[PDB]
Amino acid sequence: MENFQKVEKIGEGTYGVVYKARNKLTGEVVALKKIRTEGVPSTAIREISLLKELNHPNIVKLLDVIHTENKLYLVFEFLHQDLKKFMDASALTGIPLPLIKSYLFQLLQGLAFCHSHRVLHRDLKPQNLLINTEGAIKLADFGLARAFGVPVRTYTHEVVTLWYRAPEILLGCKYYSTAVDIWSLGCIFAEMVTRRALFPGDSEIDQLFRIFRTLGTPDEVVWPGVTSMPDYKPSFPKWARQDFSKVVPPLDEDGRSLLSQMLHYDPNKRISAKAALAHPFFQDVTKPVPHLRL
Ligand SMILES: Nc1nc(Nc2ccccc2)sc1C(=O)c1cccnc1
Repeated sequence: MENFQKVEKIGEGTYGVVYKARNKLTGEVVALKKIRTEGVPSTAIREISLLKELNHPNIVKLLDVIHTENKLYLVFEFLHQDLKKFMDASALTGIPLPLIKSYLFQLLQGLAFCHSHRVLHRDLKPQNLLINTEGAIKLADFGLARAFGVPVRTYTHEVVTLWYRAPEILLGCKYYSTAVDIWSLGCIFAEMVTRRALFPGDSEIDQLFRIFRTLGTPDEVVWPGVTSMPDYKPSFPKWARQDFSKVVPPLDEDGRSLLSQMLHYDPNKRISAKAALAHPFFQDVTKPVPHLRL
């Protein structure tokens, strides 16, 4: 736009493109997300405009929403790096546990806030978590919900990452609960610790079976109602559960205990963000500053 002197492209989310841009008059640097559509509906702005009144230190601030010309531009405060890039940069040495703990704690604070205000993220992944030089981490790109996963991709031809998707979604549940966000965050937590994605599936069934191979194929005992799920098949292979000592070494018992509660199959048994903040794992939490190379 003529209002922004687009600096550079910084991403390709799942609904459009994200640019780093400067407000020619204010001189502010922001992240400008363009969204794709027979004139772009208006039943979205209502829930979008809501996200705008959702301010928390661990949530990327949505500054402006502009529909004009039937295109929809989202203007967010700009952060210099995402967690995916930081994880990659920290691959050889690993993110120090104290920083891993700080980030997890802040993200749970952010989710606790969203959830208490009936807002679900729905698509948490490293690329959607932003960090700054001050040690903060913030939730971004709330998948804007749109329709709980609809359409399905950006707008042209991109391969959506399934690695952080909760089992109930993969089994066809039509109504997501706040529990889906805790699952994704648990997966991210594991990844920061081991430096390898926990469940790197390449298709919906491979994603589901990677989960089953590690946590055991769910049954009515651990997940009441699972065999009645839309996409559940009695023909699913029956895998035995593995121990967390083997899944996220060398994370300590407090860490493993918290992770196990974030990864419970039954959405109803999965720990809430609020309850997770009280877990003994955070007894000694602090706020370290990351070594950010910008
Ligand atoms: N505010 C913000 N800053 C960002 N900064 C940034 C800096 C360096 C590399 C990549 C992103 S991204 C970003 C976003 O609101 C966002 C993120 C992911 C999908 N859609 C929108």
